[PDB]
Amino acid sequence: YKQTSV
Amino acid sequence: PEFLGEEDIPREPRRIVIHRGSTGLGFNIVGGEDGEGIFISFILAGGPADLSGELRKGDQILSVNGVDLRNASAEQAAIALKNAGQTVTIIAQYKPEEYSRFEANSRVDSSGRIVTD
Repeated sequence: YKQTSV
Repeated sequence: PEFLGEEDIPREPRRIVIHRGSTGLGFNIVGGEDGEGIFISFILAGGPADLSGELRKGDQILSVNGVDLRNASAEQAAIALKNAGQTVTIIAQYKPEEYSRFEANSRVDSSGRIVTD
């Protein structure tokens, strides 16, 4: 799992 | 009264064009592991994505500026989005069932809305 702001 | 909340959320792909100059798009993405897809998990109040009014949590990002992201990793997806330039053309498709696997205690109701208990 990976979550990022763009 | 005629409530929007009763109406089904469209499940067809849509084109969204965000003009954000040189600031962040204002949303989060999750996924990217083993071609599972890249999904919007959070839209920032007041950010460019919010101001578009055409993206929501549970949308899958199918492509950005013609670049297919259906099978992207999370990092390369983020790179693609961050480097997409001032005008960002997103093809998105609402996939709440797939999305709901990521967020704790979440499910999809009859209208296709994501509910978290």
